[PDB]
This record gives sequence, structure tokens and C-alpha cells, in this order.
Amino acid sequence: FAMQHARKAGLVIPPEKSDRSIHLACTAGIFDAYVPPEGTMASQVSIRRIKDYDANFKIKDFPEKAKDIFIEAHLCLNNSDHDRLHTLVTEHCFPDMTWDIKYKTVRWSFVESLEPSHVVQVRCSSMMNQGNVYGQITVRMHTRQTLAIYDRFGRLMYGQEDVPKDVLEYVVFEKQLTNPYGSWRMHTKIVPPWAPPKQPILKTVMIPGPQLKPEEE
Amino acid sequence: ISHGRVFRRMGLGPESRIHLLRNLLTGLVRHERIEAPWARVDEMRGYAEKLIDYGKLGDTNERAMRMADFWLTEKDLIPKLFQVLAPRYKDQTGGYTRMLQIPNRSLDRAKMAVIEYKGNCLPPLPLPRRDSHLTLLNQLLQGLRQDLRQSQ
Amino acid sequence: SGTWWDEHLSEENVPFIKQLVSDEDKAQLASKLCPLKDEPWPIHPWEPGSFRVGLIALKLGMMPLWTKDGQKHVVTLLQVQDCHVLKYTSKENCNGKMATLSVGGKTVSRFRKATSILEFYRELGLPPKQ
Amino acid sequence: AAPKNRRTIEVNRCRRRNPQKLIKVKNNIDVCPECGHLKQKHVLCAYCYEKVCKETAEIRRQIGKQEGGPFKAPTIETVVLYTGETPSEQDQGKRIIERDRKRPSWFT
Amino acid sequence: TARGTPSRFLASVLHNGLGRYVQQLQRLSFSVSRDGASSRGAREFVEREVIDFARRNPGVVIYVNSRPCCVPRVVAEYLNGAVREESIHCKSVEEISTLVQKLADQSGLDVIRIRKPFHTDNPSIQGQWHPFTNKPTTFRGLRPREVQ
Amino acid sequence: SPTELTEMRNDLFNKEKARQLSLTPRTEKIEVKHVGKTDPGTVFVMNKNISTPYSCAMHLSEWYCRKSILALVDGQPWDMYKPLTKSCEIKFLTFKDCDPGEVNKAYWRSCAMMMGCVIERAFKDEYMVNLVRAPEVPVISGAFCYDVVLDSKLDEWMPTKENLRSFTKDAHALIYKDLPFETLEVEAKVALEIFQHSKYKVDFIEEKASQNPERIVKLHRIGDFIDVSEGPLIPRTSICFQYEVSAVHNLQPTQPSLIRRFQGVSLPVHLRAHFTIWDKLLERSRKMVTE
Amino acid sequence: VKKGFRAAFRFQKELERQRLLRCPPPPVRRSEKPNWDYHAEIQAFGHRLQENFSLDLLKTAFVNSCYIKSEEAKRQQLKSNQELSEQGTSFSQTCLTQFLEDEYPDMPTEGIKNLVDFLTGEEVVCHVARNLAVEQLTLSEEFPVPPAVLQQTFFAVIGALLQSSGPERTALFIRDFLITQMTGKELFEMWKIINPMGLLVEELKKRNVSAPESRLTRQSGGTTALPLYFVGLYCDKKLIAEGPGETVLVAEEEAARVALRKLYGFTENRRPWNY
Amino acid sequence: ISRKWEKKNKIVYPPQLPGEPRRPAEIYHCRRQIKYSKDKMWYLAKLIRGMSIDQALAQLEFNDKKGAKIIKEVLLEAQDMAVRDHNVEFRSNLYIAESTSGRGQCLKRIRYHGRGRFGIMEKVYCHYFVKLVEGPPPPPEPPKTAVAHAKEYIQQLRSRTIVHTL
RNA sequence: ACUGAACUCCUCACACCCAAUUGGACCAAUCUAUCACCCUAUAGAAGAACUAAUGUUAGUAUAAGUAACAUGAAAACAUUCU
Ligand SMILES: [Mg+2]
Ligand SMILES: [Mg+2]
Ligand SMILES: [Mg+2]
Ligand SMILES: [Mg+2]
Ligand SMILES: [Mg+2]
Ligand SMILES: [Mg+2]
Ligand SMILES: [Mg+2]
Ligand SMILES: [Mg+2]
Ligand SMILES: [Mg+2]
Ligand SMILES: [Mg+2]
Ligand SMILES: [Mg+2]
Ligand SMILES: [Mg+2]
Ligand SMILES: [Mg+2]
Ligand SMILES: [Zn+2]
Repeated sequence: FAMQHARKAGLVIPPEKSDRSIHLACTAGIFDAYVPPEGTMASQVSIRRIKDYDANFKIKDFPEKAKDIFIEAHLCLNNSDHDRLHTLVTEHCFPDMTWDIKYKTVRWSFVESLEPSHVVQVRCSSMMNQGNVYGQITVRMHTRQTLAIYDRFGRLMYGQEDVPKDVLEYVVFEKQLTNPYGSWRMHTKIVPPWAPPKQPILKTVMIPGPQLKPEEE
Repeated sequence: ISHGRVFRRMGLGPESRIHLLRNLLTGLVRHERIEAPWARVDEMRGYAEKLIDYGKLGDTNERAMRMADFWLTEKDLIPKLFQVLAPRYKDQTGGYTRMLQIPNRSLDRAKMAVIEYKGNCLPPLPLPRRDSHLTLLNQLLQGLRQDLRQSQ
Repeated sequence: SGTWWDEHLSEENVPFIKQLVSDEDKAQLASKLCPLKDEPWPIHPWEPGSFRVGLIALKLGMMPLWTKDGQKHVVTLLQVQDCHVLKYTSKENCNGKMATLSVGGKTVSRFRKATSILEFYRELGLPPKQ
Repeated sequence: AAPKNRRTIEVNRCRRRNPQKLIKVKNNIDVCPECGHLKQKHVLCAYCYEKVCKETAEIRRQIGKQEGGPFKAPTIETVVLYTGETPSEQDQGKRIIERDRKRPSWFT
Repeated sequence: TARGTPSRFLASVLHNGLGRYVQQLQRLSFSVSRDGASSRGAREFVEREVIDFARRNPGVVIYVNSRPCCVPRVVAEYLNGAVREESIHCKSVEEISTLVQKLADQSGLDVIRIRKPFHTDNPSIQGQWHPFTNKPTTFRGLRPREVQ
Repeated sequence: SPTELTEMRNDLFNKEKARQLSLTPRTEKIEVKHVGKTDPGTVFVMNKNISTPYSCAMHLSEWYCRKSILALVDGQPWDMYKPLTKSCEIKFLTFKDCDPGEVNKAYWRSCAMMMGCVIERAFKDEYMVNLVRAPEVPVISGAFCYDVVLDSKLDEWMPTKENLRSFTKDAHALIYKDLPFETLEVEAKVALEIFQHSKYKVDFIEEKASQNPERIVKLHRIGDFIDVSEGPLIPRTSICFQYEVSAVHNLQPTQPSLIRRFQGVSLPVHLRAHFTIWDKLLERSRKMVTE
Repeated sequence: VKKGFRAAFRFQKELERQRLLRCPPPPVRRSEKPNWDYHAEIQAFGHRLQENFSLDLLKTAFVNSCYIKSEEAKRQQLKSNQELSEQGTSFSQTCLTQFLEDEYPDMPTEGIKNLVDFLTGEEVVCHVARNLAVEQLTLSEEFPVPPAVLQQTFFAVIGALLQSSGPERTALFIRDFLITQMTGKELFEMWKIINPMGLLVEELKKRNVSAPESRLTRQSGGTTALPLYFVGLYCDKKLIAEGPGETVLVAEEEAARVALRKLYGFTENRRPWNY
Repeated sequence: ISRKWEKKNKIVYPPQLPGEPRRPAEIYHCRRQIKYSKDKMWYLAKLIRGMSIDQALAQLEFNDKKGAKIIKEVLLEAQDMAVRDHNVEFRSNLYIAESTSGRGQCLKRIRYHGRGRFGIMEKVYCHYFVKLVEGPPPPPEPPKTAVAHAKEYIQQLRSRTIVHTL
């Protein structure tokens, strides 16, 4: 409706012509989704490209730093340290994590890790990304944490700070290779369908039905 | 002061109000329903009832003929009257119309009412239905009425 | 909230209520017609300076009258439907110069009154009076 | 004529806040059973009334496009017909008009 | 002004007069400047008189900040927590001495209108006046015009 | 003591409901579909044993919270404060309906229970009461009854007009107090444990358990007082606008046990009465109910 | 715009004052607020209250257990004042009793011990000690310091003064402060009683005298909304006390109170306390 | 200009303990630059203050004024806001704490009078503020009765004392 | 015989009640010079201080939500009618 209203109002405009380009730090979406089970050479070539662009790179040490980044990002959510949270999280992962939590605090502690975090696959981006490239890694994580969300007025919406609950996820990190200053940062989540639903909320809820414009149906 | 005056001053004169109600008549008699301000409709009701009672006589009466000729400016609803409405109310003697207040007009917040001849074709109105007989109090009423009928 | 009786019932029961209330009123009036069968208060003859209770009437209209002299006199009609007595007081209770009685006017709907007034009229036995 | 001293805030406030200048809450509202909206008891349901008015509007459109011009008012009764309906023996001679919709249960 | 200003009845803290008297000045805090023509009086006062004042009054405690201040202050905290600060800006030594001494002699409560210049917590002896003190009784306590 | 017995009954009913809603799981969820001409299509997420149709109407609008008396669960009445245990279809009922007979029966039951409670709390602490039950009667009966048996010393005595007025003002005070109907579903053995004393309530609970295949019974409490009721009941006493006792009658098998039956009449707020029709309804309810 | 910034400075001061009045921050300890020297404060407090004794005992009385607990807790992440408080409260009760039954031999053990318990009550001691400026001196974990904790610290100070200076000096101290605090609050204001008529009956039956009768001596406004009765309690045709009252019951119970005061010697017209 | 009313909702209280009073959720909402007058918008406001959301909506729906529809849509917006993004369980369990009107940035025009004289027309705009709170509405305080009159009078007579002496 | 003042006494301290006019001791805020630096000092200078001019400009009140203003009727909003 933007273009139609523009033409009908008379706000005709030329295309923005300028040598400058809008530079970003994280590609939108994902390149390859590891559809989990009910419970390769491509990744090898990906790791080869990773090493080529960045010789100083190890795999087996990656899960440790991944778990560390996860728990520290949650601690930064608790403390509201948005600057370092940005430095450690991508622009695609910041909104969905920090949009709804406004007008409310949060509590998240890391008890332990039942299973050690484990790399699943690795993908590398083609050169046709604004003349840049980005590398992605996927890691399964199985741990036990607590979650407690107080609203504006300090009353719990759900969750309990004392009782942890086993939890499994597939996290994805990504990094900018073209620049050297880019570091691995959380990008998205897969939320597979077969996984069960999380704990509901203590409060009851309704929905508004179809509003029958003054004509029965 | 006014004591016993049944009419009400309505427009810029007697001619104004009669022509006004005559236009309301010509509008009402064909649509067999009409919205309008409450006072206008209250006055319109009596004129409509008297007009149908005056037209019951039929078309042969030159009196009714010329009277309806005056009261109706479209000149096509007079046959409709004589050959539809009088047959419709041949059995009826009173209560030919129904008049009911409705929400106020948009801009002037005026008090408005809808009126329509009984036994129309188009859909009915959401009339105020009296309380149901199955209610507690109505059933108590039926109970002691039966008891009185049993007594006598 | 404020409501009225006519709304919370059915049209097949409304005429029942109407005729039943009318019959009750007529029965009360027929019963209180004769005060002699009921116990009356002591009667005394007229004395000098004494007074007599008044009453209430209903004005119907006017009409002419003619005298033996052929003279005309306009004259109003005053009609009396029920005109029952309602209450008596002692000149001590009243603390006035003279004792007082109460008289009613016209019988009207028992529905459009106050609860205390209806209680008074019931414990008295007669219908309401406006 | 003209004033002589400015009315103070206290007296202006008393005057313009006295109860008759205020609005009186009205305890004359209840819920409409079938539509599910509010209504004044002596007034009709605005929602149902607008529904009926729109229906009558389209019926008037239909009869007008049938008559095809002014001064075409017949001298007989008329009846509506909805989808899935047949003319009756009663309305055999009565005029009929067609409509493209389903019969509402509230309409006969 | 009395109606604009608050008021109080005359009273002392913890009944200071009955037992051992205690000067209810607790603490002093001086804010004076090394430089500043305004603080020269305070500097003279602290260099000569404050020694003897502290010697005479041990119960009081004195704090001196000696920081840059365009206007030198003196703050006095008393037993009740009553803080009162006053400017010694451009004041002579003798008036500073009188000021600190009146502070020492003051009590721990604001200066306001005193409703009464006295206070007796048990004013009545021989019994407080009631209407029946100065009138006799009746034989068998009979009200006027009473048979039995 | 009777007072101590009432407090013990209260404590045991509290323990029972506590066990119930502690046994029921936590953070449970159900989806109830609203039905009716008004606001159809809506579906409400509710708790399995803490939510109620009152909370439903509170989600919806205050009008239904104040105007509703019962609810139909899959075509079955319900207590507005009794929690719904499963996803189902739900409708609200009111006095202003086409078939309010069920709400009417519920009101009959509630008024009978109220009169029973007040008459059992009124009498001499040294006298005894062995109430039996609140019988069911049709709407045209003209009065809600309540059967009872009493001490033998006062068998000849009947309640006077001042006693009737005292009972009526007691009931008015109760309805001003505005206590809700604490409802619960308890076991047959539990009901027997609670009402073990009065053989009448014992054998009535036994009859109810024999009528019910699983023998599960329903209890209803008014603050301190409890009694069994066949059908659901009203949410808040305060809905009853006027309420009084008409007369008392005493039934021929009096020798083995006296059979007194009190009788009263009342009407709610949503449709109040006028003084006159109300007085004649009273002089009707003064009639002896043969049933 | 107007030049100059002296007025802007003055107005900033007024703005911050208004802001403090609107949303004032919570209070804090004078120990951590500036211009504080602990040892000098203790010494000057001693000189103020006119006593001279050991600073170590002073500090051990001022310190509490909660402060030590918090200190060692944060140190991970010395001597309490309990015995001194116990000694002080014990000697205080003993000496207060001594003085009180010396001044009023007629007062019974029950009433005198209730009175002493009141005078040692947390409210009066805490008020006196705040007026004495110990609250900030006391080391505590929670602020404002609890009244029971402050009472323990006060009685520990008392015990220290005893163990250092002497019992007679402790006696002068407690006498002055506590009885001066009591001067105003009268007997039935400090100590509560039920059925005072029954208490009086028991008392004078112990004293072996006739059981008195209550008789309205004077009356006014009996039918009036503000009844006033003067009731006298007469034994063997002799009056002990009269009492005014709204009603006859209030008048007779007040007369009982008056007679009890007269018998126990706590009349308002009694000999003042000798210092 | 001042717009603190919108920031009033930006506050976030700290977490509450289990054993403490459940805090009642407040909420603020306003409409800006309504073409209406203060002296009558305030009448509508004082009407709807001290009552519940549903009968407020009803009274405004059936009251025949222009500002009624404005306040109505404002209240509906406040309700749906509070339920969607303020953790309100029941949309109908709300009540008005205070609703007020305030002057706005107005405009001036010229009204022509006779004989060359002119007059200034100021078209008037009103900001409308409203505060909602969860829970049932508090009851209106009943009138103090004869017992209260007598009690306050007698405690006055007891509190009084002699003056200007010991 | 008493009551009865800013008179007089009484405890303390005192320059602290007249129009026009005249003589004197201080001082607010500002710029400059030199100090000082949570707002001050000593000197000079001056566009140097407003409860009032049917005072000027801008805003907002009272009068006042008052005086005053406006859209012919019905309806498919196509048309018709007065
Ligand atoms: Mg006109
Ligand atoms: Mg004098
Ligand atoms: Mg003099
Ligand atoms: Mg002098
Ligand atoms: Mg002069
Ligand atoms: Mg200066
Ligand atoms: Mg200068
Ligand atoms: Mg100038
Ligand atoms: Mg000025
Ligand atoms: Mg001027
Ligand atoms: Mg107007
Ligand atoms: Mg005027
Ligand atoms: Mg006008
Ligand atoms: Zn409807």
C-alpha cells in the first residue's frame, strides 16, 4: 500500500542514488537447517574454508566457548548489559531475545550440563554476499537451568527460580570471516516441531472470536 | 399557556406542518416503514390511522378520492392504498401501526422513532418482547391462577 | 436499580392481575359499605359551638339552575366516589386547638404508591387514596 | 450591563460543579439477549436495528431495479424469496422478489 | 508569624534539668577555606579560640574539613539528630565565639513559637477545679423540688 | 458441643478440599468453547481445577459475572464456583431465558438450604435439632419447604409470628453478609464421616450413593453451615432480593418421630416484586404443601 | 537570556532541595556519613554522660553479634555484649526495685515488678537512648537498629559502667535517667489492671477492714446525653475515695483507682523524688 | 510541552516476594489534541471516575455527547493494551482511578463583529488522561451516621482543655 | 472602691514612628581588575532594583460554555415530494 498511497498523494521520489552502502554484520536467515531426528564431507569443506580464512581456529574447543557465550548472554540479559550483549549477539538474535522482555526483568541461572555440548554441522557462505562471507556452526546443548519472569509489578508470570528442568536445544552461531574483528555470535534457533511444548503459564487466557460485522454468518 | 391543545407546533406554520406530514405520509405508505423524529411520528400516527379509516370506504366515494388526492402527492399510491391496505385491515379496527423509539440521530442527537403499518412484508423489527412465561415469577402466577380456578 | 411490576411478567398473566386487584378492591368496598354491622363509636346529638367533619368531592362541571322568581343561578356539581375516613387523633396527641380526622379522596392504582402507605392502607382495610 | 468584580475560582467551581450541572448516571441499561450488546430498555437494539435496516436497504434496491423507474408502484401485496424456497399457494398471486442469501432463523 | 509558623509547648529532652545536666550539643563540623577573604575570621577562630573551647567542653566533638569554600559554614548536630547549619561568611572572631557558645547552650529542637513560657507536668495540688468543689450537698442528696 | 461439632465439620471439609486441589496437578490447561447467540466462537484457556465459569465470565464481561447463575457443560448444569475439569462446551444461563427452569430449581434448593441453616442456628443451644433434608418441589408449588423433627418437650409448641419475623430478619442479615456457596465433590465415606451423627443425613447420603454408581456425592457449604443438595446452586446469596418464611405445619406419623416442615418464599434482584403481589404471594405460601 | 550564574546556582540549590523533599533517599548511618571519628566519638560520649571507664569495655558493649556475623561473612566472601547486657539489666532491676519499694513501701511485689518491667521496656529505653545518642554508636547489621538490640546495647553499657566505676555510680545514672523519664507517666498509665474494684477489695480485705459500698455522691445530666456521676466508696460510714465518671460504672471503677493510688502512696500530690 | 503520562507506564517495579500483598496492576493512557472543551470533558470524566469498566462503557455509549465516543474508544484501547502487554488476567476486572482533562496547544482565529470591531476565536483542544487499576472498584464511603457525629463530638469535648494557664 | 492606654514603674536591650524636603550607614544582581573557585572578597564602572503611568508586547482568566451561528422532508442515496 506504500507505493499506491504515494502515487495517489503525489509523493513521487527518485531512487536513492549514493556511493555509500548499508553495511551489516549478520546475514538474515540460515543456509542449511539440521532437521533433527525424532530423538560429512560438506562440513569438512566448510571447516577447510574456515581454517583458510582464519588459520587460528579449533573445533573441539568450540563447544566450551559456545556454552560460555550462552550462559554469559543470559547473565547479560539478567543484568541488562545490552552493549556487551550486542557485541556477543547478532542483530538477528537481539530482537527476538530482547523485544518482549521489555517492561519486565528476568532470572536465568546455569546449574550444570548433563551432556556436553556437541557440534552437529558447519556451513560456509558463498562469495555473493555483498562481497563478503559468513560461517555458521550448529551445536546441540543439553543442560539444566531455572527461569523466572517477573512482570512490571514484580509478580511471577511463570517458572520457579528453585526447581531446574532438563532442557535440550540446537543453537546456531555465526561469524563474519570478511573482517578480522568479527567473532562467533548466536544467530537463531531451530525449535523443531517434534520437540514437546514448554511449561504453560500459571494464568488463564481467552481469545476474541470472529467479530461478526453486522451480518450474520 | 396550553391546556388541552392536542396538536403541536411543528414547522414554519400550519401549512408547513401539514405539508411536512403529507410528505412523511407519501414516504411511509409505500415503504410501509419509516424513521423520523419522535414528535413528527407521533403526529403522523393519527393522520395515518384516520386516512386508512377514511379510505376503507373504497374508491367510489369522491370524498375519499379527493381526500387521498390531496394527502398523497405521488398520485400512484392511492390505488395501492384502496386495493391493498383496506383489504389488509378489513378485519382490523385499531392498532393499525406500530411506533417505537430508536437510537438518536448521528449529528443532531435528536430523539428518533420508527413507525410502520402492521402486517408488512419486509423483515420485522426487534420488538420488545414481554418476559417469558417459563420464568420463576410467571410460573408462580400460573400456579396460583390454576389454584384459584380450582377453588372456583 | 429502579423497576416497575409490569415488565417482569407475562401478558397472559397481566389481565389476571388487573381483574383480581379490581375484584379485591370492590370486595373491600362492599364489605365496608355498612358500618352499623361493624361496631360504631358512641353517637351524640348536635350541641352549640360543635363542628362536623367535612369530606372530599370531585368536580364534574357546571350547569344552570332556575328559581321560583325566574332568576338564573349557575351551579357546580361535586361528585363523591368513595370518600372514606382514614385516621383519628386526640386533641392531646395533636397538641392543637381542636381534634382532627383524616379523609381520603379517590381510589387509584395500588401500584403507584409507597410501601409504608400501602401498609397503612392494608392494616386499615381500605384501598389507597391519592 | 456589565460585571463589577471577577468571579473567584471558588464560586465558579461551586456553580459549575453543583449536581444539576453534572450528569446523572442512568440505571436503565441491560444486555440484549440475542445480539449480546447493550441497549436502553425502551429503545431497540442498535445492532439488530442496523442489521434489519441494511437488509431492508438491499430489498429496496432489488424492488427498485425490478420496477425500473418511478411511478411503477403496483396495487398488490408482495413477498420475499430466499435461496432454497418455492412460492406458496397463499402468495401465488402476490408479487414475488428474489434475494441471493440464506434464510435467517430470526426472519420468517 | 504565629499562624504561618508552627508552634510547640515548652519542653526539654529526657528531663535534662532533674538529673545530671548534659549540654545537648553533640557535634560541630567546620567548613573553612585556606584562602578566601570571607574565611579569615574562621581561620583566626580555629587557630586561637577553638582550642580553649574544646578544652572547656569535652562532651562536644569537633570536625574540621579545611576545604575550598566560597562561604564558610558551621554545622551543628545535636542529640536528637537535629542538624542546623549556619554561614560564618565574613564574620568577626567575637561574634563567631558568641555564635558557637549559643549553639552549645541551645537544646536539640527547632526554634519556633512557644505557646507557653512554662511547663508543669503535674500542675494541680488540692485538686483541680470541678463545678462541685465550692457548693455543699443536700440531706440524702435530694435534687431541688424532689419529694423522695 | 454443637458449635464445636460445626467447627470440626468445617475443618474437615477444608482438609478435604485441600487434599483435592493439592492432588490435582499444577499448571494444567484446558480449552473450553463458549456457545450461545452472544459472542460465539470464543475459546478460553483455563486451569483444570482452579478456574471456574465465574472466571470465564470475568474474562468475558462483568455483565455475565453479575447476571449469571448457572452454566451448561455439554448440556448439563454447573455451579458457577465449581471448577471445570476438562475441555468442553459452556453456556451461561439466566432468569431471563426461554427455559430457566433449571436455574429456578437451583434457586428453590438454595432458598431451602438457607432457611434450614438459619432455623438450625437460631434455636436454643440447650434444645436439639435433627433436620432431615430439603425436599424438592416444582416451581408452581408456591413455596420452598424444609422438613425437620424436634425436642419432644416442645412438640405441641409452634413458632409464632415474632419467631417468623426473627427468622426472616436473620435471613436478611445473612444475605447482607453475602456468603458464597463453597461447593465440593466428596466421597460417600467422607460424607458419612462428616455427617455421621444425624441418622437422617446418614441415610440420605446412603440413598445418594446408591443412586450414584460411583457413589460420589456433592457437598455445599455456607460459611459455617453445610448440607447436601441434589442439583447445583446459586453463586451469591445476595441475588435473593426478598425472602421470608410464610408459615409452619406439622406428617401424620408423629408418634415414631415428629414431622415438622417449615415453608418460605423469596424472589431475586433480577426480577423483584411489588408490595401487593408480594403480600398475596405470602398469604399463598402460608398454604400447607401436600406434595 | 539573562547573563550571570549566581542566581542560577542559588536556583539549582533550591531545585535539589525540592527534589530531596519530593523523593528523599532513605536514612543511613552517621558512622559512614562524613565527619566521623569513632574513638573520639566514644570518648566524647563518655565525657558528655559524665563517666570515665575503659574503652575496650565500651566497645565490647557497643558491639553486637549481627555486626560480627555480617563482617565475617563478607570477609569470607569481636566479643559480643550479651554477658554485659545481662549483668547490667540484672543490677538495674535490683536497684530500681530497691529504690521503688524504698519510696513506696505499700506497693506490692507484683505491681512494682510490672512497673520495673515497663521502665526496662524496649520503647522507653530506646527513646531515652536515642535522645542519649547511642543509636549510631551501636554496631548492627540492620538499620534502623532493632529496639531489642538497642536495649541490649544500653544494658551492656550499664554493665560496663558498673564493672568499671561502681554500683553507686551506676545507681545515680539509672536513677536520674529512668525515674526522670517516669515522672510524668503515672501508675495506672504505666501498669494496667482489670477489675480494679476486685483488686481493691482483695487489698483492703488483706488490710482487715470492712467491705465498702459505692454510692453516687453527686449527679448531673442522668437523663442527658452527657451523664456525670461522682461516686464515693464508703466503708463503715467513712469515705476513702471519690471518682467522677460518664456512667456509674466508670465512676465507681475510677473511685477504686483513686483509692488504690491513695493506699499505694502514688498520689499525684506525693513527695517529689529527692536528688 | 510535557508528556510524562506515557512514561508513567515505563516504570518496572522490582520482583515481589511470595509472602507479601499482591500488588494491583496500574496502567495509564491518554489521548492528545481532542477537539472538545475542558468544562464538559471534565463532566464526563467525573461521571466515569469511581466505577467499573463495563458500566463506564455503557454510560458513555448511551450518553448523548461527542466526547463520550472518544472516551469510549480510549477506554477500549486501554483495556486491550492492559490485557495484551501489561499482564492483566481479566479484561473486565478493571476500575478507573482518576480520569481528567487538560488544555492543549490551541489555535486562534478572528471573529468579525459589527462596526469594525473584531474578536478572537480560540479553538480549543483537550488532552484526556485516564488511569486504570485491576481489581474490583472500592465502595463509595457511606455517609457518617448519628453514631459518628456523637462520637466525634464527645471526643472533641474530651480533647478540649483549659487555655492560657498552667 | 474597682476597671481603664504605646503615660509611668518593673527584668533585658535600645539609632529602630510624620507629608514635601535635607542629611547619613548599608546593600541586591551585573561587567571589568586582582583574589577565591558548590558562588565569594576588596576596589572602579554603570542601560544599576517596579504591588500602580485609562503604561507597551505575549500568554492565560472573569464575563461564559453566556450572546450568537447553522442543515427543507423521505428513501436504493439512484430518485421523488413540499
Ligand atoms: Mg420550530
Ligand atoms: Mg493596663
Ligand atoms: Mg514610652
Ligand atoms: Mg528607648
Ligand atoms: Mg511627610
Ligand atoms: Mg553580599
Ligand atoms: Mg562589589
Ligand atoms: Mg532602568
Ligand atoms: Mg514586574
Ligand atoms: Mg501597568
Ligand atoms: Mg450549548
Ligand atoms: Mg446571562
Ligand atoms: Mg440563544
Ligand atoms: Zn440485539
